[PDB]
Amino acid sequence: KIKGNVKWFNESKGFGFITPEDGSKDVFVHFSAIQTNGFKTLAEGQRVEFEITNGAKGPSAANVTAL
Amino acid sequence: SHMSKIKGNVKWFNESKGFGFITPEDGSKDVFVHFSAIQTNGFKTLAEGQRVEFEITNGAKGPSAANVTAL
Repeated sequence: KIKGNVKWFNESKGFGFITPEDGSKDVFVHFSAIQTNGFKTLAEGQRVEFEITNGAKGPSAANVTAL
Repeated sequence: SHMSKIKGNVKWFNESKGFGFITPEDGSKDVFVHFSAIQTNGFKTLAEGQRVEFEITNGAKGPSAANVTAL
């Protein structure tokens, strides 16, 4: 439900961060959130849409889809 | 890989959860830092804007900090 860009992602460890478009704080994303359709990874800079959930790492991204 | 440590300023750091990002001095992309990389004695944390010295691992894709010391 909100839009952002992948700031940083590590493939093997299975996590990264997304910068929301509204300029609010970066949110954690786990590979299990990535809706695909192949490699569960995200490229630095990629535009995504996601929902915020309250997880072990604080505000986190759920249901992450490519834009 | 790197000739030496480099310097930077902490971009943001969640002091309770123990992770954040460092902006390197050299203009390259922000580097992820977890509390376990912090060398400081005691409760391991960083403050936003804090000056640090550190090593980088994984530079091109998902770079992470190692050996982080407060300047």
